[PDB]
Amino acid sequence: HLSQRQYIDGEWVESANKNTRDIINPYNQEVIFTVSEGTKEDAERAILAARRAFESGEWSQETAETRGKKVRAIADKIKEHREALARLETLDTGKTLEESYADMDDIHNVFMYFAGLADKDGGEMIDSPIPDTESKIVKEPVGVVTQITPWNYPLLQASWKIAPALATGCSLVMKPSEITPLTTIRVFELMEEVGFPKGTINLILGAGSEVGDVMSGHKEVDLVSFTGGIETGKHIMKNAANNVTNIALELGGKNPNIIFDDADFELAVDQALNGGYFHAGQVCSAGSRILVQNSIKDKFEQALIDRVKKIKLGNGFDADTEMGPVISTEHRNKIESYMDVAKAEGATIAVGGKRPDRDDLKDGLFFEPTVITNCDTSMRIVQEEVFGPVVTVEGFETEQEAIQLANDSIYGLAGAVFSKDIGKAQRVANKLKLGTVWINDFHMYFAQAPWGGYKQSGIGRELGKEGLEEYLVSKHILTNTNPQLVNWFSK
Amino acid sequence: HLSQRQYIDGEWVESANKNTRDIINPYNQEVIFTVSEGTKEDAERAILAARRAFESGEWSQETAETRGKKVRAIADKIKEHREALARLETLDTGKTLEESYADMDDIHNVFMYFAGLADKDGGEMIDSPIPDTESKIVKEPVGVVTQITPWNYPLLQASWKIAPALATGCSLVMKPSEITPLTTIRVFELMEEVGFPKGTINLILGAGSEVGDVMSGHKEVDLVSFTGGIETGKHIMKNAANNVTNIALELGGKNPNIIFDDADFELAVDQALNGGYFHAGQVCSAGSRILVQNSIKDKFEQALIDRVKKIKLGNGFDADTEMGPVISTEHRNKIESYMDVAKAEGATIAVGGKRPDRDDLKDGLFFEPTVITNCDTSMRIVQEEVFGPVVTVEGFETEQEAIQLANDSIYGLAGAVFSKDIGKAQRVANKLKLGTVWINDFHMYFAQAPWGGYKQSGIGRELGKEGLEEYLVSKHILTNTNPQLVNWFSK
Amino acid sequence: HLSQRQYIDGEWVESANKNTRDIINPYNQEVIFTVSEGTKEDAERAILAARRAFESGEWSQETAETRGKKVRAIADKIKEHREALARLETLDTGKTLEESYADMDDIHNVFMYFAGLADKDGGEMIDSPIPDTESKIVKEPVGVVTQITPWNYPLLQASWKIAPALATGCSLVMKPSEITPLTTIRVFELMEEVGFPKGTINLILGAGSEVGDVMSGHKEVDLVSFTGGIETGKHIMKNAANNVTNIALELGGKNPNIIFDDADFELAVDQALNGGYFHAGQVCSAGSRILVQNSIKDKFEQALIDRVKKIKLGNGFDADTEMGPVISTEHRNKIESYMDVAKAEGATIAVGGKRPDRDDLKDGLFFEPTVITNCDTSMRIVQEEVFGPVVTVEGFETEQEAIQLANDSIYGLAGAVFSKDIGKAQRVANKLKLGTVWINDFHMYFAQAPWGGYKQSGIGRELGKEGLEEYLVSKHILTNTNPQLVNWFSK
Amino acid sequence: HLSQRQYIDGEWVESANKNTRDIINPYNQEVIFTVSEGTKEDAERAILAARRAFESGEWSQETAETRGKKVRAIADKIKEHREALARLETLDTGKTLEESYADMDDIHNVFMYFAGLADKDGGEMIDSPIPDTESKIVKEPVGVVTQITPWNYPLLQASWKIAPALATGCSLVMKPSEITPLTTIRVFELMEEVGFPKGTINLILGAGSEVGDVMSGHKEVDLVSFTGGIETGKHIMKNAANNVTNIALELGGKNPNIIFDDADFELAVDQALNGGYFHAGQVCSAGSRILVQNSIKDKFEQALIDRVKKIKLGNGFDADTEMGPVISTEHRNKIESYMDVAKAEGATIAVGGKRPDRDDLKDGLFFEPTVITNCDTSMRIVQEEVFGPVVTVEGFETEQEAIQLANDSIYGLAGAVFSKDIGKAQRVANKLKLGTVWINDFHMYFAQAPWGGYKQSGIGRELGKEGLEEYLVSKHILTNTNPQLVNWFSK
Ligand SMILES: NC(=O)c1ccc[n+]([C@@H]2O[C@H](COP(=O)([O-])OP(=O)(O)OC[C@H]3O[C@@H](n4cnc5c(N)ncnc54)[C@H](O)[C@@H]3O)[C@@H](O)[C@H]2O)c1
Ligand code: NA
Ligand code: NA
Ligand code: NA
Ligand code: NA
Ligand code: NA
Ligand code: NA
Ligand code: NA
Ligand code: NA
Repeated sequence: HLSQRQYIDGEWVESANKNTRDIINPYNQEVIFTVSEGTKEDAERAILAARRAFESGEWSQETAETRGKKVRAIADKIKEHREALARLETLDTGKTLEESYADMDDIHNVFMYFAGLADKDGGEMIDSPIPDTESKIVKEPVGVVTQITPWNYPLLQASWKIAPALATGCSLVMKPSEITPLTTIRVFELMEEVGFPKGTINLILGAGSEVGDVMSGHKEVDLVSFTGGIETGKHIMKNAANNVTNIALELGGKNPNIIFDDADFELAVDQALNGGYFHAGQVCSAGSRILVQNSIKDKFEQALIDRVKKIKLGNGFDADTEMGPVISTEHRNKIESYMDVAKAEGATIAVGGKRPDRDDLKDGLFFEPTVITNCDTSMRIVQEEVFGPVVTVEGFETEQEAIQLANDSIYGLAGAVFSKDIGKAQRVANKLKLGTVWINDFHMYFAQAPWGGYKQSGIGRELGKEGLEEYLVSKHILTNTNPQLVNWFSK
Repeated sequence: HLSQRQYIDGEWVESANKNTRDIINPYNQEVIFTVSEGTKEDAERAILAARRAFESGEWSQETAETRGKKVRAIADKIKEHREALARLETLDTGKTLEESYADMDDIHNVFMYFAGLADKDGGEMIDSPIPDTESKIVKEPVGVVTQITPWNYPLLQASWKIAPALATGCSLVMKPSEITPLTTIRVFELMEEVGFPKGTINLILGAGSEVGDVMSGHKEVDLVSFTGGIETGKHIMKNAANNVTNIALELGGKNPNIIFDDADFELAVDQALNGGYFHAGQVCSAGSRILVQNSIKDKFEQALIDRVKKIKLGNGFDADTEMGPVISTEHRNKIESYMDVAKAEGATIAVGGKRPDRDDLKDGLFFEPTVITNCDTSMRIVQEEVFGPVVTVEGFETEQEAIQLANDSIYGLAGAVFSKDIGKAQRVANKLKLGTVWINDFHMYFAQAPWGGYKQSGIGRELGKEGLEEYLVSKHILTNTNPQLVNWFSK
Repeated sequence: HLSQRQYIDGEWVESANKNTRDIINPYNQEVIFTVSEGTKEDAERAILAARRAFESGEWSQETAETRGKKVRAIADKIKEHREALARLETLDTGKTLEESYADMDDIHNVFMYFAGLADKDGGEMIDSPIPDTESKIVKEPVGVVTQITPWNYPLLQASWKIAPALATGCSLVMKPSEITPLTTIRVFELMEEVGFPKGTINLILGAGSEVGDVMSGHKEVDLVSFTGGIETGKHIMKNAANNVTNIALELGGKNPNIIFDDADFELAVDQALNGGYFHAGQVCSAGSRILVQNSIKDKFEQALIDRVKKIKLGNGFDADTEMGPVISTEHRNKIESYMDVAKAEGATIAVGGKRPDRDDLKDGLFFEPTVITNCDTSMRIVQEEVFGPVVTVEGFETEQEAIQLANDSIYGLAGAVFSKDIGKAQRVANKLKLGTVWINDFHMYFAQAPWGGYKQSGIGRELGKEGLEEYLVSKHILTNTNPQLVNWFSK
Repeated sequence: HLSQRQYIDGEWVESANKNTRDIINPYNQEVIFTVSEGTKEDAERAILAARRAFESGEWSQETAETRGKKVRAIADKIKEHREALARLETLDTGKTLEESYADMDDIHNVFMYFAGLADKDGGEMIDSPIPDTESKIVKEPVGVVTQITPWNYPLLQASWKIAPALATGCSLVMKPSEITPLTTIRVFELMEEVGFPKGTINLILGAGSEVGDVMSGHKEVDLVSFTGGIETGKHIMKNAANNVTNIALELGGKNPNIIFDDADFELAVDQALNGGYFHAGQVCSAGSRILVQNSIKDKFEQALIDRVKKIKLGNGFDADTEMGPVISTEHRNKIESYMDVAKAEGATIAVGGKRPDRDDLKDGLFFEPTVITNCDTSMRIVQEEVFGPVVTVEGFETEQEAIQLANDSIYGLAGAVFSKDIGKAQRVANKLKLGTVWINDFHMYFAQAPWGGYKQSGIGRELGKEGLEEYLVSKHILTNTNPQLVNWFSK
């Protein structure tokens, strides 16, 4: 019953060239669906439709209160279809059903948060420094927005972009990862049910290498919003520059998990596993870089390694499963290549580091949860985002050394500090160059607070009021209420 | 008594290669000063010093209240030295001394505004959706910032960047236009008198082609703030992408001056001259594109042309001067080439369009104030920013047509609507895709309100609270106040 | 099927003394229902329950997001029960069913607005002027709130108080007008369906003279929020002073309707009728004081008078009815007494000023729509709030005189300016000492914007962000992160 | 050289009846100065002048930027005259010169803060839920404000009221405590030097019993701002009610100083002395109610008592003095009466509790620093604000009991928690019903953050943005841009 087509200008349409793509379940590498594989001309048509819709004013000039009501209706549909959406996300991405349910709860809350925010702030009145003038700043929708999402949390990442775009009155063109389009197709069906003016929302399906440059480089786009890897992000930004187009980027990280000797030890072990291995480490927020105080380093490594051996791999639909497969053959190959890099530069693969042998896992894209030890900040395995079920462990002596090491990367997305000394944790948090810092927690983020990176982890923010602001533009309207001639130029 | 050197890491220093540049007065093309012409290694040293200073915390961890007091001290020095600063700006850039005084008054007010804003907003407390958590957003200085300014309003543009950078606790590296460094050198001397930690402020002098790429592309930069032309801006953005560096750009415009038939006619003529010819049209806010309602078009053209013939050209130091020279041989040549373009595509040079013949103007870079008529939106002369003492005049029939034509450019910086029907002016203002819209005024902007462009006129804002926000970064600190093990992974 | 009891500490309960009150329909003066008439001990028990619930934290420490979801659920129930609620409001208060439907649409929007606002703040991070300190302002629910509403728009006024109280996490005790409790009982039934912790919400039914002083004067109350008349409001404020309790008051007005000679004349006549006679003038926002420019005063009076003669009086349930009865015998008597005052001080009753004679209106509390002319600012009829279907008409010569007269009252709630000259309307609006000014409109207010009075019209605001803020209290938490002894006192 | 007169409507004037008052130095009870003792007619004249000035618009319509510049000029004058002002405050109030210097530094910062805030927020643009409307909220000065200050920190408390009143464009009438007018007279002289429109600022000198009711009860007042005791505050609020006038009250407190067994012990002793005895305990922020964990109660009492015996009493001008005299005979008598109350209800005067005998202290209004032990929450000595150099000590067993006891008073101004367990201190801080909570500090407050009380400690806030907001009023201006007749009433 799921659509196999793109959604352009109010219609479900095939690709202009009738091409298709088979979508795969990473658990067994079986084809689960076939969808349209769109062309660059389809993408251009969608952008032009979005522009036409924006200029018509049917959505952009709708009242903010009414826009909020429609975004709330989307939220309710997510909750109504929570089970089926979660199952589809697990089928498409491989992560556990429980993880998918949590995603759907978050997605409902994202739409609901932005629904509520829609009508809360139209700008400001400025006390003008010029007598006999009125000065106001009006906040308008930024315009036409292109939105590109990755394969790890397809619908969650889509919601972070769609909700504020709709709440503010923008028109959008979204393109999900070509290998994971299923939930994004479904959410477009649900949005269509709610009802938006023709051209306000558009869904393109296809390879980034075919349609991506149109989405980032088109002159009618006012904002490109992208979540993915650093290489694609940089390429998008350079293409966006051709029209001086606003960019919002979230590009992953090398997130430190800092564990002091006065941490609650079993909590720290639990959260080190959570940070490292949820969704097989395929998370922008993954705690791939463990920094542990020297005094407890050996204790910690032994404890972590013993637990990693017990992680239950399997089908995301099976209730006992703790960790599913990685997303694709290409991604598994990349993780495997990093194991070779790590060994060649002198690190130790303490546990894991290979494909599992078990019969029920042999047809899937599984990779064992892995701990890499005896490494240092100079190493590629420590500096680079592997985005797999892999953590490195480094020791540190002092609070100052923990901070130095944690900040010694090109990234700046998120991190954690574990210590029962809250004063110390707060000092460390203040010094980490990260968009989010958790004190005695991990992977906590939500619609109410902005998420994004310092340094190469991104530009701008998603979620919160700051997330909504990516979709607004300020206009200063200054009215002279007693205009007088300047009489500078001779008469 | 003015310094001839760069200011790097608390010391006035020559270029690493001892190279120098002769600075010219455009009124007579005479050499007025000789300054150091820095190298890319000087720029890198400055950026590294800025980073070191930032990490030291001496400025970034100073209280916001005290940072505000120092910014206020800069403001007071500008006012103290108003006369000498104005004279330097007029010598270096050619605009009238009266215009330069107005600039110094504005600059005082910019510093004073940001001094007052420094300690007014450290972030937010978030009502977390997770029980037993505290969520806060702390706003920190963005980090190390590079600041590149143009030749038209050197100190004014510098102040828009320096003031918020210092107020927020950033370290900065500034590079003024190579052809107009004098007031920027002077302001650095004044800042040095106020006293800032070593490395907090740095001044590089040199050609954009030699040191610009280091300033935009260095890994230790967190924000590149640029004001200038679109070609350089796009280039900067592409280079900034290499490290996913934030950019704030202001790139000029094709600003419409919309004159309805129910405008106060003599006011509209006065403001059309002001929009077209202040600083010989070398203004990001210049009203180069006049759109006049058809019913008064002939009346308007005759009136404007008659006034343009009376504009007094001369030395900026002479009180009777209404318009000085353009900035350089290269810029005058560009303006001259546009006259040829306009004629070839079928427009009429109604008045001006050449160098003036008068003896006292023959040694200077003068160009006559010009009105181009019988043109249309398809023409290069109408679409492209000439940045000279040149306006085009197009007619429109309806309010809808005025909006369409005004929005028919790649730019989106500022514009005006002249009409005694305020309701109509407000309708038009709401539909113009411009960062600033004046109703019955022109060239009005000030520290209290954000300034910047839609579309190819820029990214981000300068001035106002939004201007300060370019120099901040948000950090979400989430504390779990009752941490519990998740117990997801097997034990 | 409607409850007849109070709702105290999670239970529907009779009065402690078993007393009751008969509720009347003003259209026919028939008894329509009988409810409990509570005692001062019931009110005290409710306040103590509200305090106990607040201290338990079950609502006050619930997440803001979840509080918002519950307030949204109340909003949806209002819409679900729109027809029955509207009919009950018309039965109890006499206004037209069409007016009641509009109320129910507004009430839905009030709850929805506050539902969406619930989780959008939390407080601020302050950049502290003291080194080695953290400064934050946390916004908490104000505490226990008592809420007292009037008989004119019972559920609408209740919604303005309940929505923000619940959104912020307060516990509340509400007492509707003793003569119009029906829709307030119903909304409590609906809130019970949504589910709130025992003691969070409480409904007291009874005479202000019996239970009012407890509600305003109890030591466990943190805010008293009252909407009604000036005499009761002043009494409440004086009683609240005994515990230095916050007060939010809205006390009606003497609202000017300013009509210039360049107003759209038929619009001004239409809106003068709307301002004067909706709900038989029993509206805090009624335009009871018409100020009309002398040049059109005769034209205006004749046009208004001719229309007033055509106003259709009748049963609020009948679709042709334009104006229902007034609320009670006591109120009709008050209005009648004002007619005598007006004549005695020299004014003219130009039309109306008595009970209508028609057979179908004889059993109801009807009073004819009335226009009073030949009056001036010195008169009681002009200065005092009659709160009936009565308007006075005064002339003014100039814009300056209009402002002077409009501001010449003890009140300051709302007003309008009618003029096609928007600049003039804006000048006047800026000078009027009124919480709301309409330019070319009347009776426009909504959840998104604050409503309240200057001068004797009130203290504080309802609706908007400022309305929510009445229900919050600020706490500055300052942590010294490197505490040192002061060593002032000798050792 | 100091003025002896009132300042009314731009002129220094004596009392209407030529009455005067002798001002005393509490160190030696000698007459130090004689000032005018104004009449209620003088107060009325000042209020009418303030109203006339407000309506003139000369200050209320001045640009916010310029108002800020003038407030900054006042700040600079305070710093310029720091020495003389500090000496005058010490002469008039008795506190140490070092304390007075700190006050003057704080006062400079208060004026500077508000100077910087003046032009930062003129209101909001609202996204209206009604099509074809514009909705804006303009923030105006509240109007005419009366300001009444106490004798303990005369100029500091005056600055908290004057600075925001002037920044926002209000007109003000200030009346300092009749017994301590000196620095308030001086600051009026300084303000006059800056220059404000006639009637914008006014100073009344006299007994609260003679002129106070006019200041709180006059119909032309829009806000009464009072800092003092609860009895006077309640009386002011009841009088203000006569015109439904806004009130801002700060009425002192029973501030808890909570010391856990895991506090830094010597820090806690130091801060218990600071909280109890600065300005001889005559501070709204005094830590008069010490709550100490039972486990360390005996240790703490002995350590505190031993230190209290060493406190150096003397002349505020002498550098070795740690504590000066109390303010007046009447106040010393009140403190003495409380010693009798404490003993009669069963408490122990552990140290102090009498006038000192030493020869150099015999002519002054000295009272020994006192510690009261063996008391409980039921006692008047624990519940009531003594406002002298007196602390009570109660024990608590648990964190829960500490919170219960601390919240068991009618007040709610400020308090502290001392514990090295920052998580615990934060839990306690969140549960205390206090406007300010210090974690490991005491007496820390500043212009950047709001100060005020829950419960009987006050209404509203001073300092910070919220403090400025007491001096603003919101006006919703709603413009219908396409007005249509409603056609409800028959034609
Ligand atoms: N931040 C995150 O959540 C996240 C998610 C996925 C991957 N990554 C990182 O990126 C690495 C590479 O992953 P990847 O290559 O599979 O993902 P990617 O960075 O290319 O992101 C994929 C998305 O970008 C699109 N895309 C590709 N080329 C584009 C182009 N030229 N223009 C516009 N869009 C284009 C894809 O079609 C897809 O929608 C991963 O190993 C990981 O380190 C991060
Ligand atoms: Na898939
Ligand atoms: Na970045
Ligand atoms: Na030059
Ligand atoms: Na742009
Ligand atoms: Na009734
Ligand atoms: Na009032
Ligand atoms: Na004194
Ligand atoms: Na109170």
